[PDB]
Formats: sequence, structure tokens, C-alpha cells
Amino acid sequence: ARNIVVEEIVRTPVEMQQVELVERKGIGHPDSIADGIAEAVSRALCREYIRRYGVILHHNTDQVEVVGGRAYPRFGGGEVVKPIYILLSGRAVELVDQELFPVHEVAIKAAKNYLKNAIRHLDVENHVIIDSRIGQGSVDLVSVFNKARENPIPLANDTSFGVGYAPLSETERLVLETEKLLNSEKFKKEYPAVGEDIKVMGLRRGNEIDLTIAAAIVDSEVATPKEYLEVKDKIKEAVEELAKEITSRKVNIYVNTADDPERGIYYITVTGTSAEAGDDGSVGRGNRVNGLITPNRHMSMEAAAGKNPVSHVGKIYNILAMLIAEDIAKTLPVEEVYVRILSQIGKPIDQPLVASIQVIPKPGHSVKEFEKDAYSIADEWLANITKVQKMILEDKISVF
Amino acid sequence: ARNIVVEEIVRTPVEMQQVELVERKGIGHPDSIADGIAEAVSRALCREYIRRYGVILHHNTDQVEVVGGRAYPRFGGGEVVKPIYILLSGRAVELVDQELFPVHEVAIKAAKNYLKNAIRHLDVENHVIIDSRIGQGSVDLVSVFNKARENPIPLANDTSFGVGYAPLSETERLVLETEKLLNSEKFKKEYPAVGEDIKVMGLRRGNEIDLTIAAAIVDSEVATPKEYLEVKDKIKEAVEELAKEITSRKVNIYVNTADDPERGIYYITVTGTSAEAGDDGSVGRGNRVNGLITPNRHMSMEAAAGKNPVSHVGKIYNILAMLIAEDIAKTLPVEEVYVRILSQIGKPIDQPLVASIQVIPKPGHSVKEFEKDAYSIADEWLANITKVQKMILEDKISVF
Ligand SMILES: Nc1ncnc2c1ncn2[C@@H]1O[C@H](COP(=O)(O)OP(=O)(O)CP(=O)(O)O)[C@@H](O)[C@H]1O
Ligand SMILES: C[S@@+](CC[C@H](N)C(=O)[O-])C[C@H]1O[C@@H](n2cnc3c(N)ncnc32)[C@H](O)[C@@H]1O
Ligand SMILES: [Mg+2]
Ligand SMILES: [Mg+2]
Ligand SMILES: [Mg+2]
Ligand SMILES: [Mg+2]
Ligand SMILES: [Mg+2]
Ligand SMILES: [Mg+2]
Repeated sequence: ARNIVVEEIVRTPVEMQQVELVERKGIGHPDSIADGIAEAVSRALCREYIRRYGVILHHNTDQVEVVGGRAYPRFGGGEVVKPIYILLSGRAVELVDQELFPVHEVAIKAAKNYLKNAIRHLDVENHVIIDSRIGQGSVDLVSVFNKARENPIPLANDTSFGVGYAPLSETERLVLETEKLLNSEKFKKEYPAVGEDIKVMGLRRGNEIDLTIAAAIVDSEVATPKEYLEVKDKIKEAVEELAKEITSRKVNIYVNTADDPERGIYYITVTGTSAEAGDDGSVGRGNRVNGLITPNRHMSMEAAAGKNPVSHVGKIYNILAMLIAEDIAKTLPVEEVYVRILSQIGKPIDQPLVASIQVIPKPGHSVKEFEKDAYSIADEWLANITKVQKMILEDKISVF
Repeated sequence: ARNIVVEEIVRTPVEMQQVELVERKGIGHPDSIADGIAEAVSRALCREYIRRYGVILHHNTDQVEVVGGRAYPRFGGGEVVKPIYILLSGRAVELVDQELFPVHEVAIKAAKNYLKNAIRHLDVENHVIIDSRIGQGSVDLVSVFNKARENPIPLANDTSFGVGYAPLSETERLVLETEKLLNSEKFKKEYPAVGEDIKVMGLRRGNEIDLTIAAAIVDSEVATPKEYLEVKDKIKEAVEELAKEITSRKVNIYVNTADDPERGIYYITVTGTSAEAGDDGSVGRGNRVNGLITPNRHMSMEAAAGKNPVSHVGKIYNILAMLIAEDIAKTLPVEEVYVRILSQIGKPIDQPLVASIQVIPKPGHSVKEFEKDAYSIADEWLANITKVQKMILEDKISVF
């Protein structure tokens, strides 16, 4: 009864296309900082709503503005001159039965806690000003969310679509795992100088990949330009070892391409994030739920970070489409699968207006052989969409 | 001498796929407000930079946060209780040879002027607080003039990427023209109750299109819920006529699906924008430069609104790719044309690393019959990239 449509599409697989471009904005990137703050605020509000009332109340904190500060990085240790200003926005329930909910206290505390754990060399108390302007949702949009027990499956709060796909190409996996490696605790233990503001661009032309990495180096961990260049080489070497595990194509690796040692220009920072130096961020300006920006693929413009995991489809459908695509790619003979799920505002989220599954079958296979299998996969995920909510609160899935 | 490559691509045309999704956020939509303000601020800064110094100085105002307020909409005329808060962010040159440039005065005045001309029932002076945190750039004019002399066409410092396509499918044209119609001046005088916060979602399933419209209705123009339902029907009728002008497919029109008259839930607003109440906005969260959100196509994540129209290569490339595609589709026999432009480091931006032109020819035609014509089109646009910049500053091209 669910509007699931499985169709064959003709197209050159991404792996066979001549030009493939993939980008990822690391954790310390201002846009990703905004995403992370939005998500941390949302999850904190969920937990606190449950802790106080045993139920999640309406709130979408998918609105964070990172206003870059000013800093003077110096080898051996720089200084921030003007702190980073972060405006928390969005919607949250502040009035609960005439009692006041600590919206701003929870949001600001969650934002700060995320920055403390995400950016290691960022002094949150002195390098960051966090203000909260989170408002209260509209009397009507709040009503569809409030239909809890009335609708065991929550109703969709908007008419929006989520887009996912699978499997990842070699270039996509390379870009994704490059950022994850350079921002993993293990790699940080090995090279503390590598900040979190890491931007990875993978550009494949034929069977040759150019992997450009922009990695902010913490100036307190490098005393001289030579130490900085050595940190760059270790980044390169680590990514070389990783690339050999991911693809047999030739991989050219470039680290901080804007550097000009002859002019003393170096990508060093005080805190490890370019947000310190006049670079701005906001929600929905970077990675999709799969952690990548893939113009060779298809994407939804719906941001996932900060949206409640109960009713907002921009987050739920982007996650579900990705998971449906992954399961199809993992179990059925498909070269590629793209999933698009469209909500109708005021319809249960398990009854999308359409769940489009476009498949490129592997050579020798026809879609009629497994179309019902793909149908069942999407139907089961849509029938268990509520599980995605738990996956968010239990920190089992990332949204950027 | 330009690396323009015209290739044939074999793939299911969008018009031929079973499921197509298209979305457009009208001018009054909070995200579109942020985009519109971002671009309006940028254009105001450009004009004022030129008026004072005869040259545009660096600036990026692609950071605007529309914080929803609070309102009590009532049939016959409601009231705003908490004004909308808009934060202008980004960076701009405020010190020009140590003399002060009115960055914030220009920006806030431009944001207000854009709102006054965009949302007709919005009292900007009492319903909106606009504050600016745009950062300070310092420039010595001798340097900007010297980097002209040296390079008339700016050189690319990074690998930037633009994507365009043409022609628009019937569903894309239907979504686009629906928003344009309902937000046209003629329709506004005929139905003043229809606000500017108009979001159109088009779903094509085979040869049946479901067209969902979310239109904020001005509560001062509808005296009773019945008049509100009547306005909805008038929208439906106008779009029915428009649909018959575009396609011979079955078109189902749905307007404000969240309404629940039995519980008094209505999409009425005081100002004609949901920014007054339960929706927030930020830049780069909605339409692409072609005015649409198209998951069946290849979109860029890059926000174009607010980015400098002379120096930001990603914005001009996305616009140029769109224009190249449109010119190709309107002049040559192609079912579809996808245009991708990649810049080459330290080369002029009119000398891209590659200008990929992928074309699906119409039946009976082959690409080699018209490949040189498509080459010339893209070559001419790349040679007139500066004129395109002028078109942007002269408000002759839209970016959302
Ligand atoms: N010296 C430097 N070298 C390389 N990268 C740097 C850098 N300083 C900052 N960066 C990184 O580049 C980003 C700003 O560069 P830029 O504005 O040209 O990219 P962009 O136009 O694509 C906006 P976005 O970063 O959101 O994609 C910073 O946020 C940071 O991640
Ligand atoms: C549904 S709101 C997003 C949800 C909201 N931000 C929240 O916190 O739940 C997004 C867009 O939908 C439209 N919209 C707002 N209220 C609506 C309603 N009651 N019915 C239909 N569409 C609505 C507006 O154009 C708005 O920009
Ligand atoms: Mg950005
Ligand atoms: Mg939002
Ligand atoms: Mg949305
Ligand atoms: Mg939005
Ligand atoms: Mg750049
Ligand atoms: Mg970028």
C-alpha cells in the first residue's frame, strides 16, 4: 500500500564516468561546526524533554550561524583577538504547562559541550560567544507534531524529500575516509598539530584522482615552518597508505595548496578552525547525511543537522533513503541505487507520497529479477521508520 | 584554446524516468528571504563601492540568519507580537585606506529595502529587527587597482565547480511558473490574500503530476475560514490554467495540505510569510541558481546568494553553466544538456580546467552534427564571463 516505485534507469555508472568530483567539509569546518552544534542542541533538547516529561516536544534547531572572529596565529602559539560569535536559532518548546523549559540553557550548554569535544585547541570560554535566540514554533506546525498517541507513527511536519544512494564510489570512499582518518582520535594522538578544520576534495579524471586536503594546523603544536611542512608530509603519507587500501587508481595528494613558504603564508591557526579568522558557517551548507558533497550523484537540499528525529522528514527521509540504498546495494545485484522519498505535510511519515528507487543493475542482471526484493527492503524500512529516531538519540548515525 | 569538450551521454532522460521530484521556495519563504537579502546586500555593497572608489571591493554576504518571530494570526487581521530577527553576517571591506565604509548602513538598508519590495504586508520597521555582524576587511586601493592591471580576468586560486542543465522538464517548468505566477504582481492584486511564502513541490509519477502548494495567506485579507478556503480554490484554478499551458499530463493540485478545519488549523499569517512564526531561514538552504531544487538533476551545494559576483568563481561558473545549457538547449536539437565547468589553478577563470558539455541528442540527430555549434556557444559565454558579471549586478540574472 506504500507508494514505492522501483524503476530501471540507463546511465554510465559513476565509476565509469570520466570526471567525478567529491568534497567533504571536516568537523572543524565552520559549516560543519554549525551542523554539529545544531545536531548537539537538538539531541540535548530531546533528552531533556524526555528527562522532564517523558516525551519529545516540538523543536527544530537546524539554524546556527557561526560568525568568524579574528586571530593572530603565530608559530609556537598564537592568539584569538575577537572571539567567534555563534547564534543559536530554530524552534523549541519553552512553555510546558505554564512552566518554563530551559531552552537556552540546554542549547548553549550543548553547543559549548560539542565545541569542547569537537575542537580540542578551542578555548570555548574565551574564544567563543554563544547566544541563543531559539523561538517557539507556530501554533499550527506544533499541532501536527503534538499528534503523538493520536498517530503512533508521527505525521510529517513538511512537504520535503530526502535523497540517498549506494554504493559509494572509490573516490567517495577515499574522500570520506580521508577526513575521518585525519579527524579520528587515533590520528590526533599521533599528530596533535592537525586541527579539525579539514576540507577534502577528490577530483577524478579517468583513472587518476587529485586529492586536495586543506587542514588547519594548530600553531601551538608547530614551532617553525619546518615542523609545519613535516606535519603536512605526515598527513600526506597517512593518506597515501589509506588510498592504497581504497583504490588502485593513481592518487595525487595535495595538502594546504594555498601555502606559499617563500611568502611566509601558512595555514596555521590558534584553535584548529578557520572560524577563528573571519570564516563563517551555517547549517545545511556542507555534507549530506552520507558525509559527502557529490555533484556526480543526486542530493536533497534538506539539511539534516538540528532537526528533530521524530517528525522532520528532511532529516528522517535523508537517513532512510541512505539506509534503504545501502541495504539494496548490499543484498541485490545493482551497480547503483538512488532512493528518493517525498513526504506530504500532515501524512504519516511511513506513508510517503512516493518512495522512488532508481537502479542500475549489474551487467547480466535485470531489475525484474529483484524489483520486489528492493520493494520489500524499502517497505520494511518505511514500516520501521520509527527506529531511525532511536538511532539518532543513541548516537548510532551521523547526519553530516 | 578553451578546453570545452562536447560528449554524447547515454542515459534515461529525466522526462522519461518514472518518478521526478522538483521543489521551489518562493520569495517570501524564510530561506529565500535569507538568499534574497544576501544578494541584495551584496549588490548594494557593490554599487556603493563603485560609487565611492570606482571599483568593487571584496565582500561575501552569503551568511544571513532569519530568526522567526511570534505572531497571533486572526481572520480579518492579526498582529505580530515578537518581530522577526535577521542577522547579516559574512565579510566586507569596511576600512578603505583607513577611512570608514558604511558596510552596515548599506547592508541593513539594503535588507530592509528588499523586504519592503518583496513582502508587501510586512511592516519592516516594526515587524523586523535587522542587525549586522559583517566582518571587517581592510584594503588599500592601490592594491586592488594593481591586481586589475596585472590580471583583467581574475585567476583561479582553487578548483571551483559549476553545474547547469537544460531544457527544463515539464515538471520543472510547472513548479517554476507556479511560484512565479502566484508571486506575480498581477496575481497579487487579484488575490491580495496570497502571501509571498509560497513553496511548490512537484511530483511526477509516470504521466501524472501531483503539485503541492504551501501558500501563506494574509489573515487581514480573509475574514472567515470559508474565505480562506475560497482563496485556496482560486490558487488551484489559476494553477490549473497554468498546468494546461505547459503539459498534457494529468495534474493534481493540492494547497496547504496541513489544514484541519475541524480543529481550526489554518495556514494563515499576519504578514504573508511563515518567518513571522514557525519557520526560520538561512542562506543556501533552498533553490539553486535556476530557481529550483531538482534531485533528479545534478545540483551544486554552493550557495550563490551573497557571494561576490566579480571574484567568487563558483557563483559565476554555476550561473555560466546554466546560461550555456539554456543557450544550447534553445538553439540545438538536444533532449538534455548538462554543463560542468571546472577552474584551473593559476589560470584565468575564462580558461577553465574543463568545460564538459554532455548532451542527449533528439531522435534522428547525432552530436557530431552539432558539436561545434555547442562548442561555440560555451566558448562565447566563457569569453563574455565579464558581461555575465555585469548582468548579475544589473539585476538581470537571478541566483535563487
Ligand atoms: N590558508 C588556508 N589554506 C587552505 N584552506 C584554508 C585556509 N584558511 C582557511 N581555509 C579553509 O577554506 C575555507 C575558506 O575558503 P573559501 O572561502 O575560499 O572556500 P568556499 O568559497 O568554497 C566557502 P566553504 O568553505 O564553505 O566551502 C575555510 O573555512 C577553511 O576550511
Ligand atoms: C513546514 S515549515 C518547517 C517546519 C518548522 N521549521 C518546524 O520547526 O517544525 C517550512 C515551510 O513550510 C511552509 N509552511 C509553514 N507552515 C505551514 C503549514 N501550516 N501548512 C503548510 N505549509 C506550511 C512555509 O512556507 C515554510 O517556509
Ligand atoms: Mg560555507
Ligand atoms: Mg530549519
Ligand atoms: Mg526543509
Ligand atoms: Mg529550510
Ligand atoms: Mg575558494
Ligand atoms: Mg566550497
